[PDB]
Amino acid sequence: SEESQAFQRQLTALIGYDVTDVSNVHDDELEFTRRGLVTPRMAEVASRDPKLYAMHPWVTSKPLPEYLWKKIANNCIFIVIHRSTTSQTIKVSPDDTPGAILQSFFTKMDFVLRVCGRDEYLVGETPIKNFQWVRHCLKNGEEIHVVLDTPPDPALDEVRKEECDRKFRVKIRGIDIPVLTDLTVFVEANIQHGQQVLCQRRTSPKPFTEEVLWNVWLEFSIKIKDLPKGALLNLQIYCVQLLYYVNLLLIDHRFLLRRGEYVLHMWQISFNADKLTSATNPDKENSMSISILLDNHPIAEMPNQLRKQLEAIIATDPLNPLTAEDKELLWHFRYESLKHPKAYPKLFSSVKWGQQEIVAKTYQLLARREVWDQSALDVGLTMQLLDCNFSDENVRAIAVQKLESLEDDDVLHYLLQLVQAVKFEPYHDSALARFLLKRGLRNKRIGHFLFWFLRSEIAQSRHYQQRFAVILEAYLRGCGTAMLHDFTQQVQVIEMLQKVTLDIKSLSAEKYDVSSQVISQLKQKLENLQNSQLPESFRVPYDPGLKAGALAIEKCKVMASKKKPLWLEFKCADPTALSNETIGIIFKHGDDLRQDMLILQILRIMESIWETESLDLCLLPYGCISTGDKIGMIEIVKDATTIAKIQQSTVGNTGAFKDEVLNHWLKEKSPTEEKFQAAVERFVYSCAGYCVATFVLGIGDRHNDNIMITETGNLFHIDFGHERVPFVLTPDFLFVMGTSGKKTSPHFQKFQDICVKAYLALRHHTNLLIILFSMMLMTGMPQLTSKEDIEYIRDALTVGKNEEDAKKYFLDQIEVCRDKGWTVQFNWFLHL
Ligand SMILES: C[C@@H](NC(=O)c1c(N)nn2cccnc12)c1cc2cccc(C#Cc3cnn(C)c3)c2c(=O)n1-c1ccccc1
Repeated sequence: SEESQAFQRQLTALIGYDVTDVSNVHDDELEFTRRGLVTPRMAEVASRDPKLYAMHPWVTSKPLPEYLWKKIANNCIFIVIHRSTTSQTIKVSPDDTPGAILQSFFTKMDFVLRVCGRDEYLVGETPIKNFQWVRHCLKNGEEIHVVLDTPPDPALDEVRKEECDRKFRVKIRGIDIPVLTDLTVFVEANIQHGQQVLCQRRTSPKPFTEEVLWNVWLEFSIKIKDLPKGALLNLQIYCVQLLYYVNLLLIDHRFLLRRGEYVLHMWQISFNADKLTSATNPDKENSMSISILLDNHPIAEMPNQLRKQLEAIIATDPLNPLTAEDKELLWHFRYESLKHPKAYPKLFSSVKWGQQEIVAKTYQLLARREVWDQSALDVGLTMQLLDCNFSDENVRAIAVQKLESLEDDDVLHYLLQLVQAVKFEPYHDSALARFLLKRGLRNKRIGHFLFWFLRSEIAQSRHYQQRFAVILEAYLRGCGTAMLHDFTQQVQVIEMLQKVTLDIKSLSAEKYDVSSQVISQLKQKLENLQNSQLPESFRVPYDPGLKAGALAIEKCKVMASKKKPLWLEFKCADPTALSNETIGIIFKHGDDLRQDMLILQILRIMESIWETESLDLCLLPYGCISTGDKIGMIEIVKDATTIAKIQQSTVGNTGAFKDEVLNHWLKEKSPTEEKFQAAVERFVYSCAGYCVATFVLGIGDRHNDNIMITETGNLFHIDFGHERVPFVLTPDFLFVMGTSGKKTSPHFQKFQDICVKAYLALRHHTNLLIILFSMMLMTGMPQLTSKEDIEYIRDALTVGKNEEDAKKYFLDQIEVCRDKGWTVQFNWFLHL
């Protein structure tokens, strides 16, 4: 049908890539995946409740933390209901449900309760203590305001109708680069499984000309019958240095042995998740290529010391290497290992995947999954089984099975790095992709962030754009017409605003200070865009509950920075919004904001870890979406400046520094002395939290220009673009603490206490943090050495040490900060 053709046009515009484009492929795996994803999409579409789906209540099953219980000593909670511009307060027990509040509301004086100024609803049979909006109002000491609205028409989510024993041999023909010190170049063929090179052959070294020819059969030691599914033929081009790489799945999505002629366009090197992609470089014009031929196809006692050695192995951290003896022990006593869910990553990383019968034994082992299936959900282990070291279908399938039991709250907590983990899938259609599709189609918020996460990569990396676009298209074909409309207008808005950001950046030279003519130009462009081209309103991508409307063109500016970010402020389209404050958005080009996304998501995961132990470090992981190559959006935190400007105002701008300035700023920006006390408390907590987080992630040695503070004392690092010091604990922070280099005021003692507590809390989830850090590096960083870079978070988390030594370690970090002072801060200016 032609309507379906226009609809595919629409989907392509939304995705930023055409999934029907068969130009850059050597098989039909992407199409097979588009076709296979139809079943789960339609299943979840038929299974989801229209009412709850449309109202998407953001709830949780976690208990209410201790610090938020300290805010409801009355066992009562006030809710301010607005029938129609007439507000009345109702007392509610934390256990009262939305329906209960209705049956009592009409007994104090069908419908639905919505959050004022937001597309959020308090619906469904959940104790209203478990509504995220209520927990937020409690955390920030705010009243819970609600509009009595009608249930959003469930019909608005309408969904359109869907419509043998032979050694493996590979002939290397040659390499061709259309245009390119010749030196020497050779080709290396690696049969790999999960980054584990099962075998390896090479060619002879030849001078590198724009065309090099071998026509040589490379025979590998592996028999064809031994090739495991998901095995990659990894072709690399060296010259000591690795110049090019590319990959081909030896077994396809049909269990068929790959066979025939292949001319693969390769990726150039500027370890790394990009080195695993099966996609070929779509730039057939400039990129190197290689020609290959495949002609080969149907798919009871245990001593004490040994059990102790085995448990020692099992107990070590995820980054602890496994000796050959360790692997042989794990494998010989594999049925004992199966009783310990934590031994699973190490047990399966001890499988000889290059042997067919060993893999069959491993599968028979996976059949004994009683202990694994009846074990509590350990996210660290699931992540470990989903990373780069596991290419087997069933191994990863068990991790996805464990993920299945997660609630939408935790799925949002881990969605970014699950999407990223999709990069470790050998095949486009995988249990992980299907699970992300399911959980996005089941919940509108998860689907919103899934759209934006998939699109951040689709429009930025050719390595995985095709796969992510297949998945995003599968999702869009089931999210519903309302969400398609929202996504369309969101994309249009962000594209206009990125146009403006780049066009303004062009108008300025290296000299930072922007001209007056450029202020005129920005005002002109914004007013021109506001009249007609800019839609009436749009959902804030990083906060899907907010609808932004008209531009406050008088408040829009551009920073006098090397990069020219745009500071835009919108009005809230929701007339029932309880305030008049503007929605702040920073549109920035020049930084890779995928790294910012990842660091922020790890920060949120750490906050949840701390909540599990009744701690609240008041971190502020502002919204942040990467929309394209070194371009994205950032949430504008209200009433926040930078420590740098707080120094510049009073101490001058010649690298000078004074210590009392922070406290004077907090007291002059504090209306009441009591609110200043509250601001100092918030400062201590947030500073401890950010010190701990920034040391754990190895990003603590920042410049005070990249550290901000709110007028209400809340501190927070920003711009994670990319003599040292473990973290930023400068003397101006200490003078707010109440210490003069040597003293130890009650607030500094509280700060040290909170630091040690949070640090040990993180050490409790050591494994999960290690795996998340490893995945973040592998999927979001430029280039990382597996040995050096990753193994920072082991020492940072002081692996293997008892809690006493870890406390002493973090306290000595604090003492290093105390000892150095402004050394690094001043050195930043010095090295101009
Ligand atoms: C500090 C910096 N970023 C934030 O403030 C911020 C926030 N509010 N949330 N958030 C969340 C994550 C990361 N960053 C943030 C910031 C960005 C910026 C982005 C675009 C345009 C402009 C501007 C301007 C301007 C024009 N004429 N004149 C006099 C000033 C700016 C700007 O001025 N500053 C800034 C610098 C020092 C002191 C105070 C403000």
